Amino acid sequence: SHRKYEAPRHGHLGFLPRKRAASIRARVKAFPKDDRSKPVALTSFLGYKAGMTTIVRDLDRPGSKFHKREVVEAVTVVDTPPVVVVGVVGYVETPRGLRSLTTVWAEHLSDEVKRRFYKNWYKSKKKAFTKYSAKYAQDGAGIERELARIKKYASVVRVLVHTQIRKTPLAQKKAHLAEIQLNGGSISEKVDWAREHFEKTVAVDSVFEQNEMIDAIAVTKGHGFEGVTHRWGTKKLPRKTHRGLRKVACIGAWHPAHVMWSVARAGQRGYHSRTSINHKIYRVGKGDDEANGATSFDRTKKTITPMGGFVHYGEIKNDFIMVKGCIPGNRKRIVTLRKSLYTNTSRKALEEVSLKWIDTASKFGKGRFQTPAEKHAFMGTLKKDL
Amino acid sequence: MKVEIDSFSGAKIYPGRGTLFVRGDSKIFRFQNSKSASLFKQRKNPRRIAWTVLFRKHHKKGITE
Amino acid sequence: SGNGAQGTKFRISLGLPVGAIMNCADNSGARNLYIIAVKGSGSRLNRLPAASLGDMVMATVKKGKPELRKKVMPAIVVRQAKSWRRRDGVFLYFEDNAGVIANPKGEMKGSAITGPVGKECADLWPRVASNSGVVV
RNA sequence: CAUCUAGACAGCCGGCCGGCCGAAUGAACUAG
RNA sequence: UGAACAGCCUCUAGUUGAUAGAAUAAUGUAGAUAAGGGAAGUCGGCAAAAUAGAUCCGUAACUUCGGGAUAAGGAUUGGCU
RNA sequence: UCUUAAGGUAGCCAAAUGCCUCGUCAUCUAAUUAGUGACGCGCAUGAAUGGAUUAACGAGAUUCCCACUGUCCCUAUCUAC
RNA sequence: CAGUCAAGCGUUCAUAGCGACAUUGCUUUUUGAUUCUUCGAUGUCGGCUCUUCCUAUCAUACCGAAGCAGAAUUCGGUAAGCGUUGGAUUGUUCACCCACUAAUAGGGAACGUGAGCUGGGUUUAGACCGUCGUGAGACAGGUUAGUUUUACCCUACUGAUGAAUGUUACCGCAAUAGUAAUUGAACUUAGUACGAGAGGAACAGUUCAUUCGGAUAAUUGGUUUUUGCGGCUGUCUGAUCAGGCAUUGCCGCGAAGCUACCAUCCGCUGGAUUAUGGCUGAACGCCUCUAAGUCAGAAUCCAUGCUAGAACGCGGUGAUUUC
Repeated sequence: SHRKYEAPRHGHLGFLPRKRAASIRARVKAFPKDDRSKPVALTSFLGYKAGMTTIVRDLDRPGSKFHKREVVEAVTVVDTPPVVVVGVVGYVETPRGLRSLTTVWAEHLSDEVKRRFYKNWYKSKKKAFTKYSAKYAQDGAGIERELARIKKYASVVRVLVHTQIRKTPLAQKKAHLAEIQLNGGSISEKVDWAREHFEKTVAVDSVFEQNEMIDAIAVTKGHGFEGVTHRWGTKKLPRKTHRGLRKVACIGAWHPAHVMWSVARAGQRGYHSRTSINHKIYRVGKGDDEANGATSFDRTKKTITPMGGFVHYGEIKNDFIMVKGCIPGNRKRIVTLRKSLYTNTSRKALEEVSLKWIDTASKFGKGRFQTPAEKHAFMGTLKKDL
Repeated sequence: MKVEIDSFSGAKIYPGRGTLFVRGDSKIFRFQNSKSASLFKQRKNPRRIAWTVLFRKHHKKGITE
Repeated sequence: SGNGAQGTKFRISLGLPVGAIMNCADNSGARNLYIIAVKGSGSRLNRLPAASLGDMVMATVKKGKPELRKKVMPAIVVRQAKSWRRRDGVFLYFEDNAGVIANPKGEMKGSAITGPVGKECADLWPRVASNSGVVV
């Protein structure tokens, strides 16, 4: 018999299977279509989602009800210290897919990235890249030969980089290594740029710009085994249902005599990789720039870090990306920011954003103040204040 | 943008922080938090609530400044 | 939105589902309006159509003037008790639900509005703005 | 069944015929 | 305490028995709370919620005149002097 | 006029009894096969095979109203096992 | 449910839309016919929930035709990608109304779905009525009350590990399978086109919104065993302080976590095509979108992007145990 009343299906079937991510750092599956006109630059960056905060700005879209009026918007502040370039991996294109040809590493690797190559760094002999850093001796003849072979056969050039996670307040000292594709001149220009930038840092203000429309790629917040009612949003069964009501009633008809794949079933929720596109940047701050939490209208002496630090994370002391709206993943988690895959010419994305006020009130509850100076002025001198 | 003043508490309300209440007689109250909002709905006297700016003003708490 | 809505009403948190009763803010003699449907509402397997500030809903006068009673008739919600968020960032609500009786075009059947109304409703319906003593 | 270098049909031109143009064409019907 | 061999706490008396340890997933069983609306759910207000003690006021139709009646509907409630 | 032993009287009803039937009218609702009040050529109501009404009573059946609420819109969270 | 013919309707006129007398069909969504399977039981109506499929398409996309001036509407083609509701009454399928909407299209999956629910109906035993019976009793006639049992097995599905391919680690590829966005309104075009007038849009652009989906908790709201602070009752510790108990004693507030269209953000662009409209151009010296060839074009298909990564597909790289 036909379904008596039609209803849209629960959940999205294009995000299956809802299993855990392969690793805690989501892979950038696709990269912007390279053109060989603009100078060589990275097509992504690695950061750590510090948290969220509130901002005020003038909406600047003609024809709207709020044109030239205040709006309050939620933004996510991502801690993004400059990433160190450590290796160049060349890619040839084969009928079986793009295949890596060779990787050439830098002579000296930092301890925080050498930790990535061990699971038991505390007791390891730390021999990684010993017989490779010895290959840079005698003016690196093999290294230059390998780079020449990369130029000879390399259709796409990606650079291995890692985050200076020791700059973050995270407890983990094992850095994350990632491949970011170089978009720019020819293969020789790309590899020459990477060789110049061996064991050298790249800061965010050189890859991203203000009002740029980016994508955030990250593994979402894990939630363990979850019932169908919250995992797919199916209707809860009536209150008087035997054997429980947080289920799906009919999991399929008699024929086909199998449970269909498209049926909501209990399983893991969260901890999947997610690429969320079209988030606009609102401010690319500088870590060494104190009072970066103020604006031309605010003009206070407060940094982006709220009072009492970002909850569960700490303070912000490096270059950050303040991106409008939420991004997948929770705090402390690495997130890969990426340039937009298409030229988004919509008037919602072509706006010029000038932040009018950046909140710094404590995220640890309902705090009333932005700065300790403001709090002291409002509350007067306390007994502990002596 | 501008910072408001709590109607019950006197605490500053920064944009988006708190709630706004419109009584039947069109009187406008702004509450920095559910604490102040719930106290107001319970109709406790701000003059009598110890930590309120109204209580501080009445009892000259820190008024020597 | 409605057929005669004069502008765009940004989404206001729906806080008046079908079957709700809201005091007749206007002065047509009706006491309360009982919502039976909402203009512009969507469809789902069991979702109740719901109103908001400025929504034009088909309502019925359960209590009040006998000639007004016992017939369907359009109304416009002017006060909503469910707190909603303006684009300015503030969360606000009125102390009571309240609507005004009107024809489908938009003109109020009543002559004056008691109590305050919402800025969204006043902006959407010019007649409500004209007959509204205080707008907030 | 008919028209058919005793200029077929078509096409353009002149006022139903003729000029070009040279060889098959038109109608109904039957079955694979 | 209270109207009370009601409920709650204690004295004499008696037990401390019921496999246990670690974590806190889904679904459960039992207990709960929920903004706005208020039966629109469902066969059906099923389950739940609401009221509740005491004092004072007020109490309709109907009636076999006995009742209905705690009708309905309101107010007060501590401590201390 | 046929006919019976007598031919449903007083009463009551789409009633728990009415097939047609979701009868017809009114009221209740925005909308009612439900409820109630009427109409009665009642397939097939009706007089201690008891008829009609009835105050009180009812873990009986049913409708509406106020209050009330996670029954629901539309789900979320907490605790014990 | 669909064709074929055409007497007529359609002012005029068969075929814009219809279409009698007739005739050929299709479907198993009705009801029958049969009795082939099951009576050492296949749980039996409806509703709730959920998935998928069909197309004989209600709407949305692009078009063809009209008794298409506009607007509205009707017929039709490709099309099932995407949606197709809230309620009154009834157990009802059905039906009939109320109302919104772009629309409230028809169906299947053992008349989908009872070790998923419910038990309103039917469908035991109690009971009442009416008719039929002398009677026991009969009535798809009415009414009321009536236990809905078991999964830990195998498979299927959802998630989760996992042996070996010298070991171990890092960075990758991507065969394959899935896939997603949807619809409306307002302003402007413009009171313009069209029209005598009444009436009266579209293409582009802007702001939003509906339905769906993936996240996130800055804000607001919810939750409270933070039993965190404060308060309160009864009792108990001689009184005070401080506490115990009342299955978390109750109340007010309550961070953090989780969470809500009850909150916020986001949801991409290229090719090839169908229908259809065209070009060149014969067949057939004429002509024709067609036969050769070829252009634009649908919510279509395949890509871009997104998801998982074959645990028997693979690559690059590091270190690789002697006292």
